[PDB]
Amino acid sequence: MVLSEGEWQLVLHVWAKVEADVAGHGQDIYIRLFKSHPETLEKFDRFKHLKTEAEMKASEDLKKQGVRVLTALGAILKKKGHHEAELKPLAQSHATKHKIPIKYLEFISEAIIHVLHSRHPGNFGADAQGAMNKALELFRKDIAAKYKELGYQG
Ligand code: HEM
Ligand SMILES: [O-]
Repeated sequence: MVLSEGEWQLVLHVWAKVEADVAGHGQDIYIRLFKSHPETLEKFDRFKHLKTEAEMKASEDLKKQGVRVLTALGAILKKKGHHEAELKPLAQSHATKHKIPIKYLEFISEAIIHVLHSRHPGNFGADAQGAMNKALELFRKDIAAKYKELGYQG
């Protein structure tokens, strides 16, 4: 699905708030993901031992990974759909090495939306959330197509 420029601006206006503290947002998103869908934590060899939210919050390595995820996603969002180059390395590692199903990308998308909804009411009202969902649906659609090209059912 193709986003309008207005939709992209709603996406980028809340992403600007994430960027005040990408590390803190990444921690909240990972905690939400692992709490809501615990099976996703099992895909992380370095983090699957974490037992509680306190341990997740105290993990410097998890914090760094959160920053990587959100910075990679931010670069994709800033391309406003013209993210072919950015999806190549990401799809390859996630399909072949990490083996992350599309359903798990749906789960992290849900966690992103949940955290933006709680933190950023000023920039994440209904229309803004709809635009972000559209952007994440586009991301997942295009990643799923790349997964298939790479040989992974997803
Ligand atoms: C918005 C969706 C996501 C983005 C933008 C993203 C981005 C990244 C990036 C940039 C890296 C480091 C480089 C690489 O290996 O590709 C990474 C690593 C990884 N990703 Fe993702 N990721 C996403 C979703 C997920 C999900 C949902 C899972 C599992 C449920 C996952 C599992 C992993 C694992 C296991 C690693 C290796 C982590 C480590 O260094 O210990 N990713 N991801
Ligand atoms: O990730």
